[PDB]
Amino acid sequence: DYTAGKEYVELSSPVPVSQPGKIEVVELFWYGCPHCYAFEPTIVPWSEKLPADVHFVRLPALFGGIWNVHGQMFLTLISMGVEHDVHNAVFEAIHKEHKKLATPEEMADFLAGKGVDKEKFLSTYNSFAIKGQMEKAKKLAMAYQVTGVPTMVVNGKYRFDIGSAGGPEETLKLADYLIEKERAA
Repeated sequence: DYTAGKEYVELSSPVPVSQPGKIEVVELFWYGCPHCYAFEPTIVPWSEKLPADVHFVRLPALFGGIWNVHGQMFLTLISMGVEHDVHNAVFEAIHKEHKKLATPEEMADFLAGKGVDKEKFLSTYNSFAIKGQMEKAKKLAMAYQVTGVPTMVVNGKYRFDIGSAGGPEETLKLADYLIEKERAA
């Protein structure tokens, strides 16, 4: 009962998924995005309930400038295996504390207060591996043809957002439907 062209669109060139064999669900976001921050209370509990044949992943939108800096912070924290602990603190710092987290040094200093090894964070942030992940994330955003956040992509095939779905819970209901659609092939 959803309609292609209305609540979601189908990408003419489907994008490969990060984990072959599971239905992918991507949330594209930016730590500095107030709507992304506001969406967290809805998308987190939902994501924790996803079944085992679904792979949920957050992808930072690398649209330039501060988005890229913040995105590089995200990727560095994921690589370090500590993003999920400090995830909420980063959002809180940017939106409630007015912290800019605009340079690697400001980031390290702040994250150290949250338990994150400063020396490892900085070495990782500047590593070739993270540079490759940034390159991939950029190309992905280009392939999804995403121009704002938060935006969802299901299985590299369907793009939608809170506006198109008609609200944050409606967005997840739409994701559920499209996950089911992809199961059916």
